[PDB]
Amino acid sequence: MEPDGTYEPGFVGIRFCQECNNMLYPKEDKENRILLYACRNCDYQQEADNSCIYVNKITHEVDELTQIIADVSQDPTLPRTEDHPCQKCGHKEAVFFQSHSARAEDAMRLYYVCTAPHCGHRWTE
Amino acid sequence: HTTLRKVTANTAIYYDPNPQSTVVAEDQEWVNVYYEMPDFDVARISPWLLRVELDRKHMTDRKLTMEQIAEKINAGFGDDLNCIFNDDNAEKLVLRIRIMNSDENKMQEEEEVVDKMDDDVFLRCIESNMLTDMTLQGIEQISKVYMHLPQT
Amino acid sequence: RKLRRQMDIIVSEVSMIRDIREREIRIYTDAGRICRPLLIVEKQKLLLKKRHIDQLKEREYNNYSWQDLVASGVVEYIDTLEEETVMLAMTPDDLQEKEVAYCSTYTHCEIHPSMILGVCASIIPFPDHNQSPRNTYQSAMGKQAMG
Amino acid sequence: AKQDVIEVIEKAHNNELEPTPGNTLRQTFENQVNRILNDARDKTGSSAQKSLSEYNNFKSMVVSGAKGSKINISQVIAVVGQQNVEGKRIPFGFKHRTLPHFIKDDYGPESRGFVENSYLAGLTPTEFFFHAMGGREGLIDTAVKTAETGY
Amino acid sequence: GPSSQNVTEYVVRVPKNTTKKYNIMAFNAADKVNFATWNQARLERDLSNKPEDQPWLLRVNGKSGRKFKGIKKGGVTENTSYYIFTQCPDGAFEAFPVHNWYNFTPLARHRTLTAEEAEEEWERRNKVLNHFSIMQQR
Amino acid sequence: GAKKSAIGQRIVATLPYIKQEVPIIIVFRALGFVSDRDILEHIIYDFEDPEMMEMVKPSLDEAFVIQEQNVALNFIGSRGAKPGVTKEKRIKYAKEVLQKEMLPHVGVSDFCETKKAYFLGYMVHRLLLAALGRRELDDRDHYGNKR
Repeated sequence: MEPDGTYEPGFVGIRFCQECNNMLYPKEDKENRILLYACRNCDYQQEADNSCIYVNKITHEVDELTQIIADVSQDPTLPRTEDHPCQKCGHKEAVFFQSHSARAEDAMRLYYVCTAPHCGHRWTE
Repeated sequence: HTTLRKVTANTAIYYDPNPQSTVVAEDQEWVNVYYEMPDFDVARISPWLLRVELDRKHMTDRKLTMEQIAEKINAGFGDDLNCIFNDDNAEKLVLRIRIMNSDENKMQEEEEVVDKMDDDVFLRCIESNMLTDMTLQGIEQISKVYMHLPQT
Repeated sequence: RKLRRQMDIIVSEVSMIRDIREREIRIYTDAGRICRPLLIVEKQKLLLKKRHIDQLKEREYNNYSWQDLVASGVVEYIDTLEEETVMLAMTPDDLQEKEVAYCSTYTHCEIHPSMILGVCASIIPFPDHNQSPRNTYQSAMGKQAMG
Repeated sequence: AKQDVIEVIEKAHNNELEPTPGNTLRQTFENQVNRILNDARDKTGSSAQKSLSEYNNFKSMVVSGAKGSKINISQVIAVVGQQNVEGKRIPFGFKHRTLPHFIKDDYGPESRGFVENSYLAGLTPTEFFFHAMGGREGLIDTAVKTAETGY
Repeated sequence: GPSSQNVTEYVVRVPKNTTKKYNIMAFNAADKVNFATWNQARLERDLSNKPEDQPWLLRVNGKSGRKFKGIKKGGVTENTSYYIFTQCPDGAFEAFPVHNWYNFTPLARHRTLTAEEAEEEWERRNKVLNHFSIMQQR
Repeated sequence: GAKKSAIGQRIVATLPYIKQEVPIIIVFRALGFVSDRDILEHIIYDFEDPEMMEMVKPSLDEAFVIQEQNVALNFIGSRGAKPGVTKEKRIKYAKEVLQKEMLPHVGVSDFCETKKAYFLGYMVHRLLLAALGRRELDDRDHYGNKR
């Protein structure tokens, strides 16, 4: 129970109706005081899994963890840096680039993709 | 013109109808902090829980207090918006919001003219209004705008 | 591309582009795209060798031609969409000296940089020692002269 | 000046840099590199002004106040200087580049605008083309401004 | 055994002409269809609302059983062919031509919201103001 | 009013010879893919990201008024054509428009009606990417996008 830490509960909007294959919405059981998920177009109902139904924003989403596929390492127009040793593989020749995207946000922080095998590992400095 | 939207890191909506057994076990002592807060109509207030997280850095610049924000929103919306807040003794800052209803009249007479949209869905409209329209120390409409200059 | 260098699909035609960060492959064979010839470089060096030049001198009495040169696959045609994704050396000189000077990933090279000029701009000598709009007034006036 | 820019890029990539108040990090980076390349330009121009002999025909036209200015002498003798469109440095017209000749993400002064050479030394091919972009702004503005003031 | 080392070799036959057309019936894996729980099925061309071009109607078990829609693929192949390789009691392989490729997809036993009434009108009024009750008034 | 406190995700579609804007979801209904999971599969083949899923959701919410291909066709017919209480012809004419007029480069017949569904869906995907902003906004004058 501390100010410091993190919170990534893994949002859920994919457990659609199994009976007619359509989207599920939250709904109340006032009798059991429990969340349920129902398809609007049929009588099908099923109990929930988490008390969360919706979230919005998450500050500076470092979303560096995804999107950037390892294959980016092949592009000849991207710079090869002699700065060395992928932290995983015992090999230098990292490929790097800044940020990209309209949510380049404002950081100028380099993102590094090793190009050697024995990893395919992504990291920032 | 600082809107609550500028200060806010994130928002979340939970179904937590039992504060005494809240969905975030770590949040549980603050509920202990609030039981004297209208304990009779907790059977009457809605079970949907709104939870907000705030940026410490925005909060420092605007040099605000959590009680200033709580008093701003309660004053802005009205008595319906039941607010409680976390302890100042943390680097993080979070605010927990429930909605109170009209109490006595909700006995389902004809059909309760609301057309029975879910109260949560009403809560998202609350959060929408809450982000865009709330103007803590945002005394006007000067976009976001400023800068300060020293002239010699 | 190997097929393109070998001409199983028409050079001047097929444009073929990969957008790695999006995982897309676009290929174009419609009319109307603007493209230009460039030299191919490979393994950090030029693929065209002086022996191809000796055939070009030979053309004065032989059937060898620019089309043969394209058939060696030592030059390629590049449209503006594809030109975005190539790493393009300015001149053989720069692609040679390189060691840790800049990069070594080049894929094409310029057959001559002064080719970026259009027909009238080429009449004007030392165009790069002139202020740029000065060159534009000459391109109008040169077209205006008589003879 | 060029080595000092690389120092500012390294400070930015290291994320050691912090924004100036009232602005974003890119705007600060851009404000800072622009302050360096202009200051470089003016220091070197002032050097070129200092070296002119008194017999020089070129110095006599500017000093009399017949035609052209001190800045023209700078460009002819020392360095053409920064190129720019709509105020800012040459935009990344390609994917994160200015010309295919450069590597992706090269804020260094040459890949993005700034020409080292003087009109006497001649402009390198890239320097040449970026200059034509800066000259076009001047041609277009003449035509557009002419119509609007007329009205 | 096959887990260690094995080699098999079977002749492949093609009959000059099949006694019947061979077709493909494809389902979405997401529908997780199990024929183990099918006991009856009917399969007939939907044709009444206007034959060999017309879509398929798949009706499983009784009337209350699941119904599916079968849509014809434009062609079996545009530059190749698809063939079925089958095991025969002699121990050979037998190969059969594909005549058609059909896509089969699920349909609801009873849903039907219908827009013919004034749902379109309600849309004019739609301020996201109701959802359950309209489904009840049906 | 108190609809969603942020309409900034209500994605509509213009179509040729249609007098009124329609939401993209109707067109998918008109292609016959009633299954919301299937439309979601055409729109964004990576349902693993919660943010994309939330971005489409209010557009799904609009879809409820129409829940079958025929009526959806009757919607596009009446929203697009001159008035005609014939209903069924409005459906057949609109059926032929979707067949002939929309994205004709992807096909001109029933036998390639599925192929059009992915491509329309790709545009919504291509649009959502920009709307997340992880995708650059495309230039007005890039020469790669000229003929």
